[PDB]
Amino acid sequence: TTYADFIASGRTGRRNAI
Amino acid sequence: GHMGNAAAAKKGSEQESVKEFLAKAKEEFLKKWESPSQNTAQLDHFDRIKTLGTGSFGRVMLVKHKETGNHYAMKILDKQKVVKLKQIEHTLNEKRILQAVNFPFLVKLEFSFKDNSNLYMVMEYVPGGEMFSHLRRIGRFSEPHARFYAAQIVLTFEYLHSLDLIYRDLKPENLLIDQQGYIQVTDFGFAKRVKGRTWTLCGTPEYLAPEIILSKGYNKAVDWWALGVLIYEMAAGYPPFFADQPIQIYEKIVSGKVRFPSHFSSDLKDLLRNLLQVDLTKRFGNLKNGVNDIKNHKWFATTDWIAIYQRKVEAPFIPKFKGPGDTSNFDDYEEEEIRVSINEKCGKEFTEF
Repeated sequence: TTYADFIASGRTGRRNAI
Repeated sequence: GHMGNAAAAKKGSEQESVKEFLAKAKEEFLKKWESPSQNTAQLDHFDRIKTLGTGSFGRVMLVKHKETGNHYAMKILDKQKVVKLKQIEHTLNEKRILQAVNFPFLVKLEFSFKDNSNLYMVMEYVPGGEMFSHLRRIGRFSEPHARFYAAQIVLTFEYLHSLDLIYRDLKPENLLIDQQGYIQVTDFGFAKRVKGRTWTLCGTPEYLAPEIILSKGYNKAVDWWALGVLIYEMAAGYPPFFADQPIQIYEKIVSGKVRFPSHFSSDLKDLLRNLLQVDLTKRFGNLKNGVNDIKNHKWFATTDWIAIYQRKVEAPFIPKFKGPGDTSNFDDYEEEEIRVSINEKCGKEFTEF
């Protein structure tokens, strides 16, 4: 699922600016 | 047509009242923009309590004003680090913006000062924590809950854009929940007063419009793209474009294929296709009707914009607060001493702070 893909390889924690 | 005489007259009058409001707001902003305030306190006026997180630059600490007992959130910027990272202009500009703007969903700067090693911005303490925390804790927000937050962002961007400010770092991490359940935008490290087009590659990858990633210039419509990303993430629990590293995230954004959870309403999907729109001739917020294309969209039909502004709508989530200086709605961070050198650092560079 899309959510499973997010947990697997998306950034799930706090995200810094570039 | 879609409106009878009464409703059309009412909407027309409401839109003219927004124009009147924004004209007064710009007058007040520009007075403070051209004549900023400075040097309104000092470090030993405050007890240092706990680190609340990190901003765009430097850390944010809960502090307590010794003489009054009032609590504040203090951003600490290390002047030498700021110079090394080529962020002098960003830090001066952030404080300049904060002391000049005034809106119910923008965090307020209460004091600012500097010493030999650091810059300090003392802001209101927003004790309910980050939207990021609450979103990750409950998974996703139901559409009315997301809509309540989104409406505050729409009004806030309407205000900021009237001042020629582009915000450029919308995300749940940057949105704090106050004791009444309303949102406060907190960090202006990448904001800029821009007459029209600008080019800087900046912001947070998942929230970047395609025209920020690509070499072409861009304008304030990047903030409306970012709103689309925020509404999607609030309602889905995850953002529309994701991957492990920035370069891969950028590829997804530019490829641009957006798919929606099956629980999204048709009204929500329509709004998001018009915000997450690669074609600037078609993106809501960037057309002849401006912000009204967003405010009048079906997904916002139940939104009483003036009542949101007046903070008269009951919020969907009220944070639990156990007395002054309670930090239970924040993560824990490593505590690092605040060092102040015997020698002044980078004085000339930060004269204006």
